[PDB]
Amino acid sequence: PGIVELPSLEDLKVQEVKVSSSVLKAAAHHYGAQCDKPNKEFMLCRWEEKDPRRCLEEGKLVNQCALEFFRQIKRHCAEPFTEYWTCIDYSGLQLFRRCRKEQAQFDKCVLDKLGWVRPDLGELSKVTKVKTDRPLPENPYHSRARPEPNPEVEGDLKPARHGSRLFFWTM
Amino acid sequence: MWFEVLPGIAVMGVCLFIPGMATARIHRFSNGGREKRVAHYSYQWYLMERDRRVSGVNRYYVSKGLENID
Ligand SMILES: CCCCCCCCCCCCCCCCCC(=O)OC[C@H](COP(=O)([O-])OC[C@H](O)COP(=O)([O-])OC[C@H](COC(=O)CCCCCCCCCCCCCCCCC)OC(=O)CCCCCCCCCCCCCCCCC)OC(=O)CCCCCCCCCCCCCCCCC
Repeated sequence: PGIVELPSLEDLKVQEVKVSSSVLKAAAHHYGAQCDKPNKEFMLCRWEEKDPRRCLEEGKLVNQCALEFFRQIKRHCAEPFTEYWTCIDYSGLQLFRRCRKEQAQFDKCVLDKLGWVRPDLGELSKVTKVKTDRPLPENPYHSRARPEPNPEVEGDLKPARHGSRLFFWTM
Repeated sequence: MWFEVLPGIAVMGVCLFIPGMATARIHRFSNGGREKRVAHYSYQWYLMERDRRVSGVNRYYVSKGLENID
C-alpha cells in the first residue's frame, strides 16, 4: 500500500505543561471552567476527524490555553494553590475529600483575586455545543464506494407456469 | 494469675504491629515522604507515568509545581 504520512518533529514541538498530575488534579475544576472553549474545540475535532494528525493545531491551542491558566494562578494565588496541590499530592488515591480546607482557601483566594466560580457537582460532565469554522469531515473513515445492492422484487406474483414442472406433475 | 498471658499477647501484638508500621514507613521512604500512589485503574497509571515523564529524574514521586513553568 501507500506511505503513511506523519508530521515532522518540528511540527510537534510546543511548550508543554510541565507540571505533575496532582498539580493538574488540584486545578482541574477551574481548568474545566476557564479553559472550556479550546478544549472542547479540540475534543470535537478529535472525535470528528478520528485522526490526531488533523488535530495538532487545535491541540496546540489547548497547550496554549492551559499554560495561561497556570500563569494567572502563578501571578496571583501561587501559595494557596501550592499548599493545596501539596496536600492533594500527599495522598495515594489523591482524595479531594482529605483536603477540603486548602480547597476552601484556594477557592476563596481565586474567587476574590480572579473571579472564577468553581463548577458544581454535575456541571463538567455536560455535553456542550461548540461553534467552529472548520468544515465537517465528509468521510472521516476514508471509506470508498459501497457496492451496488441486488435488485429487489417487483411486479404482481403470477402463478407458476404449468405448475411445478417436476418430471410429470402437471400441477 | 490470668494476667500472665499478657506478656505473650503483648509480644504477639508487637510482632503484628511490625508489618503494618514497616510497610507504611517503607511507602513513605520510597515515595518522598508521602503515600504510595495507588493505580487500580489505567487512568491513574497514566497520570503516574506522566509524572515520571515530567519529573525529569525518572521518578514519579518527584513533583513539579508552578515553578517548573515560567
Ligand atoms: C361446482 C364446483 C364443484 C365441482 C366438482 C367436480 C369434481 C367432483 C370430484 C372432485 C374430487 C376429485 C376426484 C378426482 C379428480 C381427478 C383426479 C385424477 O383422476 O387424476 C388423474 C391423474 C392424471 O391423469 P391425466 O390423464 O393426466 O389427467 C386427468 C385429470 O384431468 C387430472 O387433472 P389434474 O391435471 O388437475 O390433476 C393434477 C395432478 C395430475 O397428475 C399428475 O400430474 C401425474 C402424477 C400423479 C401422481 C403420480 C405418482 C406416481 C407414483 C405413486 C403411485 C402410487 C400408486 C398408484 C395407485 C395405487 C392405488 C392406491 O394430480 C395430482 O397431482 C394428484 C395426484 C393423484 C391423485 C388424484 C386424485 C385421487 C383422489 C382419490 C384418491 C383415491 C386413490 C388414488 C390412487 C392413489 C395414488 C394417487 O391420473 C394419475 O395420476 C393416475 C392415477 C389415477 C388417479 C386417481 C383416480 C381418482 C378416482 C379413484 C376412484 C377409485 C378409488 C378406488 C379405491 C382407492 C384405490 C385403492
